[PDB]
Amino acid sequence: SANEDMPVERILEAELAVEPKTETYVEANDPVTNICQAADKQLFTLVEWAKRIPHFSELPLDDQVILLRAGWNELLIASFSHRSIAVKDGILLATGLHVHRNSAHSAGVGAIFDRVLTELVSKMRDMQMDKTELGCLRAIVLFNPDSKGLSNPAEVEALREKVYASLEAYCKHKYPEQPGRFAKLLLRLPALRSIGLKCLEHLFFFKLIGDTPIDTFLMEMLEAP
Amino acid sequence: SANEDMPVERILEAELAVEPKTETYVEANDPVTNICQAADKQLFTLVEWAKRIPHFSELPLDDQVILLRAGWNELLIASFSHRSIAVKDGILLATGLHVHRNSAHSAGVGAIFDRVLTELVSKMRDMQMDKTELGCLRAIVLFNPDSKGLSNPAEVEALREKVYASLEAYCKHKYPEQPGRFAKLLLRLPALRSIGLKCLEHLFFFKLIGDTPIDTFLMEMLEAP
Amino acid sequence: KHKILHRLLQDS
Amino acid sequence: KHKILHRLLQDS
Ligand SMILES: CCCCCCCCCCCCCCCC(=O)O
Ligand SMILES: CCCCCCCCCCCCCCCC(=O)O
Ligand SMILES: [Cl-]
Ligand SMILES: [Cl-]
Repeated sequence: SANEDMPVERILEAELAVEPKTETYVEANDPVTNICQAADKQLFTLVEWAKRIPHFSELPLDDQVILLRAGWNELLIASFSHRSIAVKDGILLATGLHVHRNSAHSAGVGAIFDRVLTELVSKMRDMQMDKTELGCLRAIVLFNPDSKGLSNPAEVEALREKVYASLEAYCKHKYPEQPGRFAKLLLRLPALRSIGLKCLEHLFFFKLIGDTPIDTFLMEMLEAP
Repeated sequence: SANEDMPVERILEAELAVEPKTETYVEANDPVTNICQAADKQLFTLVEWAKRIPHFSELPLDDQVILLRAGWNELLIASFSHRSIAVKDGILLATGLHVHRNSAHSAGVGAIFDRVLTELVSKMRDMQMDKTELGCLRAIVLFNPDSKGLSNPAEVEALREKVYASLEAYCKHKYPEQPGRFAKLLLRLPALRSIGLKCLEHLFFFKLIGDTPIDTFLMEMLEAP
Repeated sequence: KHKILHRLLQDS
Repeated sequence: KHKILHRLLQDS
């Protein structure tokens, strides 16, 4: 019943459709420049992902815009964090570059980098969070009914509820031995929110100081409403 | 089974033990000064609340300190938000003062005040969040295994899991017609985290500018580790 | 404003 | 440091 109006199969298909094709990673002057180039690249891919999430494209265009402007940073952080469960002390960018812990610290962004590894990557790895679960968490973030200016917040709330009902059913069916798993997935969202806020504070500083190239789409997301 | 090692009865008792005795509210120069006086008062009460949450007092003293320093702001915001479901355009402080929307806007803190009303108070009111649910959400916030410096993060994670297992059982028993209710409670925690971060940014500014009295316990919570 | 985002959302 | 918080947590 859950699955029919918001099927987890379609959310997984959205994840699998937009995955980068990187055969072998290489280490990234400034890793922050590489991270900002990857973020700009992945904003284009994020729009394609969101179109593939059931019912998103049926929202009013102005509400699609508000949800992606509100969510992009958390959506991108969730994706690169999950991609990075494969490495021990680093993150894997969609551009095929790795950023090592040591490189991040050496660039003056060690503290936030460590939060990503400890609160997101390591926790995703420890519970073996799967791509369906990641996709559902991302769809919950996308359908954020608290986003300011939505024409019909109740319809976004209803889409969020359909995702989390579908995710719970999926978790009970696939992981019946882990009754806490659904709650454990949801309880990564406060850490994601906090880390997203701190990453956005960094990006605004990088823009202010002017010593870090910021490409057109990432720049547009940093513009005032 | 859930209930026995972390009984929701004891979490409700902790909430009921620390409730303020205000017969009639009155409107608060500076509402921000009144809010900061109420926050200082309620930090003393917060320590008493936390001692009444099962197993908290059995943690190492240094870990009790880390959890309360990490959580106090979200814990206090959740409490005054739930207390405020009783009024339409304001918040009820533990000191028996009301702060109206209009007073908050007139003091230069309108935007955060509106987030509290829209994302917390109105949502708590809309779902009729009960004191057991509030207490459990607060206990989840208190038992934050991501807090930096914990001697045994795994034991705090285990306490968090016991609270959310007990809360889910409570929700299924009391509200069986609302299968989404447990998820809906958990999905207020990202908004609480964001609003707590913004309120802490304000408090640091009030301290910096020096034009707002900040009493000793609130001042201690603003000190570096 | 949001020129790029509107363009990418339209294109079906 | 955290003088007040330690004092309030001790007192049983
Ligand atoms: C990860 C440490 C952050 C360093 C400084 C803050 C910059 C914020 C950038 C966050 C978005 C990154 C998107 C990467 C996209 C990807 O390759 O998948
Ligand atoms: C509510 C609007 C915030 C205005 C400026 C930010 C100040 C942060 C204070 C947050 C903690 C308030 C605690 C109130 C305690 C209570 O009476 O229950
Ligand atoms: Cl957790
Ligand atoms: Cl929600």
